[PDB]
Amino acid sequence: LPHHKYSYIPKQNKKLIYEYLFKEGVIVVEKDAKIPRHPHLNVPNLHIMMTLKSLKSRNYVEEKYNWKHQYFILNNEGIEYLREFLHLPPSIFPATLS
Amino acid sequence: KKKKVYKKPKKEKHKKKKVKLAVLKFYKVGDDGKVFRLKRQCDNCAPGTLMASHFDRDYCGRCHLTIMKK
Amino acid sequence: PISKKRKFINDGVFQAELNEFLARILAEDGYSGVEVRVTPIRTEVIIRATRTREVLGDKGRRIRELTSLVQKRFFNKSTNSVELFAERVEHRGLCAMAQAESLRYKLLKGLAVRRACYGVLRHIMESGAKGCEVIVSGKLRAQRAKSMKFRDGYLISTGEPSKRFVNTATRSAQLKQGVLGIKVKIMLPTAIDTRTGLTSILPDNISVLEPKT
Amino acid sequence: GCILNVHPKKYGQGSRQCRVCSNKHAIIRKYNINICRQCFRERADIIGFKKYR
Amino acid sequence: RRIRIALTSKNLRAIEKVCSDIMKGAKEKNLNVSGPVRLPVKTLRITTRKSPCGEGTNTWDRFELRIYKRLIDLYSQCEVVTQMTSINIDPVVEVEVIITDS
RNA sequence: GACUCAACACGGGGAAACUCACUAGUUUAAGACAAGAGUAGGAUUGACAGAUUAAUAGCUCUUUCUUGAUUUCUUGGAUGGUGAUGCAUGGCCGUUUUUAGUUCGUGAAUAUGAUUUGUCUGGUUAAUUCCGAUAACGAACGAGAUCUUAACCUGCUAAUUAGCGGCGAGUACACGUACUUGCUAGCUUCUUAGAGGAACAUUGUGUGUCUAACACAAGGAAGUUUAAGGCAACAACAGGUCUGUGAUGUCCUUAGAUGAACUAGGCUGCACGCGUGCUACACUGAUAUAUAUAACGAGUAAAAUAUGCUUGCAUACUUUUCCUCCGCCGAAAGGCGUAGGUAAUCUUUAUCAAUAUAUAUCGUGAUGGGGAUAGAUUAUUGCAAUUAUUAAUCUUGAACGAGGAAUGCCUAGUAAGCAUGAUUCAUCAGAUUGUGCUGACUACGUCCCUGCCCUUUGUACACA
Ligand SMILES: [Mg+2]
Ligand SMILES: [Mg+2]
Ligand SMILES: [Mg+2]
Ligand SMILES: [Mg+2]
Ligand SMILES: [Mg+2]
Ligand SMILES: [Mg+2]
Ligand SMILES: [Mg+2]
Ligand SMILES: [Mg+2]
Ligand SMILES: [Mg+2]
Ligand SMILES: [Mg+2]
Ligand SMILES: [Mg+2]
Ligand SMILES: [Mg+2]
Ligand SMILES: [Mg+2]
Ligand SMILES: [Mg+2]
Ligand SMILES: [Mg+2]
Ligand SMILES: [Mg+2]
Ligand SMILES: [Zn+2]
Repeated sequence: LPHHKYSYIPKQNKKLIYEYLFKEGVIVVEKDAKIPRHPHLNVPNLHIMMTLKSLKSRNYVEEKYNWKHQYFILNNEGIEYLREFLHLPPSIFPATLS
Repeated sequence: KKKKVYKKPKKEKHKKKKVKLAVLKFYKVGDDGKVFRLKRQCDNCAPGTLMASHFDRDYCGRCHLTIMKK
Repeated sequence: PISKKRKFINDGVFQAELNEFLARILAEDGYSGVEVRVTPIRTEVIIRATRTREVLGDKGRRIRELTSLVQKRFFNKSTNSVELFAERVEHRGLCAMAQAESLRYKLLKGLAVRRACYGVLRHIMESGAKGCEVIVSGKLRAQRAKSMKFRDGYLISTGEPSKRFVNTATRSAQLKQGVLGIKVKIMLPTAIDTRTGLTSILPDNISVLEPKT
Repeated sequence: GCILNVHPKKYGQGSRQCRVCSNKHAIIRKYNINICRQCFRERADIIGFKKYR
Repeated sequence: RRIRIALTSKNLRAIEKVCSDIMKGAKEKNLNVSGPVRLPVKTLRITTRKSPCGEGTNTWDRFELRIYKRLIDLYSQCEVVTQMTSINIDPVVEVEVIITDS
C-alpha cells in the first residue's frame, strides 16, 4: 500500500467493475463524487464514475439521468468487448439476457 | 470587471529528476567479493525495499521510516 | 420503525421518482402511467402503454433490464422483491399523454404545424370525446414567439366538474432554434365516476321523464 | 497532501440541498420532504396534498 | 383470542368499503365482533408560495394530506383471521393485524 | 434582480465558516474518445528532515528513496459555468378583474365595403341573473350550479388509545357531601366520526306593469342565496423569473479556468432621504402578591459513547442524537441521573397563555412614566463567537407631555386590544402563516371627491 493520489485507478479496481457489469447487466451510480463507496461494490464512488463515463463515450453503454441518478445499460458491442478484456469462454452471457 | 495584472512570475511545476539504472548502482560485485549490499534494508517493509542514505538520517520511501544517525 | 407521517411521505415521494424515471426510458412508446403495489411477499409495478410490443423487447429482454434497474435503485436492501408488468391502454383516443407524446413526435420530423394539430383533433373526436383543445407556443416561423389554439366541440373551465371530466397533459420538444411547448386538453365522455363510486352521466342537466301513456 | 473538501459541513446551508434540483435554496423540511418550494408545488398533487380553501 | 385489525388509508372512498367487507364477512362465520372505531382524522399541512420569481402580490396556497384509521376487535383464531384479510383488499389500505394478547 | 397602484420584513433573502455569486492568495484534474509523442536500460505517482508558506497545501527548493503504464505529451474534440441575453423561448406567477363579460348558425341590413343586428328604450337582480319590447329566431363559454369548513338534531350506526355509571375498601366531616384507591350490570347527554333531515321566500300585511320581484311581522337554531373560502371565460402586458431545474437556442471561457476546492475578509461598512413595523408619552396607570380561565400544532452513512496498544489504528455498528415527566445541585441561565413515547396510549391539554378579577404601595413631580446608549462578571450552541450569536446578574438612565402639510384599513363575534402553535432552525423573530381570549361606537345611504363600466356626441389621435 504505497498511498498514491486519489483518482489514480488501480488495475485491480477496473477489473472488479467490469466483472460486476458483465455478470449483472446494468449499474446505477448516483452521481456524487464525495460518497466513499458504492452499495454493491467496495470501490470509491469516484472510480465508478470515471470508468462508466469512459465506457459511455465509446458507444458501449447508454444512460439517462433521472434526478440524482445515472442508470447505465450495456449493449451488445460491450459484451464482446469485455470478454476479450477479462478472458472468458464464448458461452457466458449477462443475466438480464437470459 | 478589470483584468488583473500579472507582475509576479509563474511558479513552475515540479518534475521528477531521472537517473539511469538506479538499481544497478545499489549492488556492485568484483571478480572476488560477490553480491554485497551497499545501502540499508528497511525494517517494516517487505525484504528488498532499500532506504535512502541522506545527509544525517536514513529514510524509507514506502513507509516513511526515518532512523536518525548518531 | 418510523412514524406514520414520515412513512406516507416516503411512499408518495417514491412514486414521484419512479413515474419520472420511466417517462425517460419509455418516452417513445406511449407511456401513460404506473400503479405500485408493495406487498410483503413481493412488490409489483404495473405499466400502461400504447405500443407494448416495443416495450417488452425480444422475448421480454428489456423488461428484465428494467427490473434489474428498479431493484438496484429502490430495493437495494434485498435481492428478490420486484417484477414489472406491462399493460395495453384500453382506449388510446382519450389519453392526453398519449396524444401529446404523439403530437411531439411529428413535430421533430418537420410536419406542418397546422396539419398535425388538425390530425390530432380528428383522431380525438373520432374516439368519442365531447371536446378537445390543443395549444402550441414558441418560435414557429419568425424570431418572435406566438401561440396557436385549436378547439373543437364543448369544454368547461370553471368549478369542480372541470377537474373531474377533463384530462390534461404537457410536453416540450427541443428544436434547433429553441424549445416548443405542447399542451393538450381532452374532455372525456361525461361519465367520470364520482364520490359515491358511480358514473355521473349528467353533470348538470335536469332532463324530465316522459309521462307513461 | 490534499486540501479538497476539508471544511466541516455538518450543518448550515451547505449541508443539504434539493432532492431533485441539487439547488440549495428554499428547501421544505417539514416532515422530511427535502424538496425546494418550486419543485414541490409542481409535484404536490401526486404526493397527496389537495387544495380545499 | 382478542385479535386486533388496524386499517390506515389516505382514501376515505375505499377504507369504508373494506371496513364493510370485513364486518359482513366475519358475521357469516357467526363471529362476535366489535364495530368499527373511527379514530380522529389528522391532516398534514404545507403552505408554500407561488411565483418562482420574487415580484407580484404575495399569494399562497394551502395544501392538505389527511389520513384515516379504523380499528376492529374480535374473538377468533389467528390463522382464519389472517387469511380473511387477503380477500383482494384494494391496495390503498394497508392492513396491520396485531394480537393484543395483554 | 425588482422602481406608482402592479419595486422597497419581496427573491420564501433571519448571510459568523459553508451558503457566495464580490476582494486577496494558493492548490487540483474528478482533460471522455481518436490519432500521434514519450518510456519497461523506466511514462509517471508519493514523501520524512531543514528551508518556505496564514497553513501540518513535497505549493516550491536542498537532499534521494519509493511507484509501475493508472499517467505524460501533442492535434482534433467534449462535458462544466449563480457567465451575457426574460427584447430569442418553454413552464409557472402578477395585473386589467373578481368587475360581467366573450362567441356561433341561419335570416335580415345589401341595393359595394370595413362592419351592424341578435347583445335592447324600461322595470328588477350580487350578476346580459329575469320580465317585457322587438328583423330577428335559436345555441355555447363565463355568472349560477358544483367542492371544503362552521352553525341546528336527547332522532340512526359504533366504543379504543373515549366518557358516564355499577360493586366494594378507605380518609374526613354530616340530621349525605369531598377526595383517594381496587374491580367492572349496562348507557352514549358530554368526546370522537360515518350516513341522513332541515330553508323553499314558509305563512300574513304592504309596494310593484301585479309580471319579474322587494319591505315589515310570526314561527324557527338558522330568512343580507345562512357565514368564510376554493376554482375561474375570450383576449392582452415586449410585466417578473435563463440566480429553482440533467428544461433550453445563440455568444464567451475551458489548465496562468468564468470548472472544483481550500485559507482570511465583505454582503452589517455612515454628514443624509424614503417604505413596512416594535416600544412609548402614564392613575381607565406602574410595582408586588393571590384567585379563575383557550384553540390550531410538533416529536428519533455520519459524528459521538464502553473497553488497549507508544490524539494515530483495533474492538460494541451498544444505551447515544427528537419531545422530554420526575429526583438532586445552582441566585439565575443551566448542569448531573434515570422513566415514557414512532404517539386519542408519553411529553400535555377536565388544561400548554396573556388581557380579566381582588388587596396593598406610589400620588401629578421627565416621577416609582420610558428604557436608548454604556461598564464589569457568568453559561450554553458550534471545529471557530473579535465587528461584541443568544441567554443570566449588578450598575448607568438619552429623546419622548399625543405629533404640521398629507395619508391608510375597516359595517359584527368585525375594528381594536391580548397572547400562543408552526415555517426558516447547530444557535438567533421586533417577520410571515394559522389559532384562540376580551369585545365598542357609527350607516342601513349617495354620486360631492377617486376609480371602473354603459349610452349619445366631437376628433387632424391609432406607438392611441
Ligand atoms: Mg407564454
Ligand atoms: Mg361557481
Ligand atoms: Mg424573511
Ligand atoms: Mg445571522
Ligand atoms: Mg446552471
Ligand atoms: Mg416578459
Ligand atoms: Mg415567460
Ligand atoms: Mg352588438
Ligand atoms: Mg352524542
Ligand atoms: Mg428558469
Ligand atoms: Mg470562502
Ligand atoms: Mg443585504
Ligand atoms: Mg408587507
Ligand atoms: Mg418602569
Ligand atoms: Mg426616571
Ligand atoms: Mg364619478
Ligand atoms: Zn428543486
